[PDB]
Amino acid sequence: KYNAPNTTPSSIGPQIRLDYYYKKALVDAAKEMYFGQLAEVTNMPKNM
Amino acid sequence: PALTENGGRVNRVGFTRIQLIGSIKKFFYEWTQEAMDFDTDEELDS
Repeated sequence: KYNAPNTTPSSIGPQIRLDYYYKKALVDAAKEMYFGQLAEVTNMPKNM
Repeated sequence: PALTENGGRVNRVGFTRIQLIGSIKKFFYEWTQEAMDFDTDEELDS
């Protein structure tokens, strides 16, 4: 008959899957890099 | 049923017939589109 939302039970009976799951997720873009680019590198040898 | 040489109207018999009688006498369900669509079992109609 009717399919009232699960809290109000459907006429046919219990309902299992009430939601559709969107596979693709949301991420956050990495903050752009500023100070790291400008740098000089001096190698420090081991055992010293 | 006896008889005799003379014969004549002696043994008359009859017959009958009986009657019978009969008769012929004599359910639905409804559903909503929202019910079939948003259901988990897509073979619910079947």
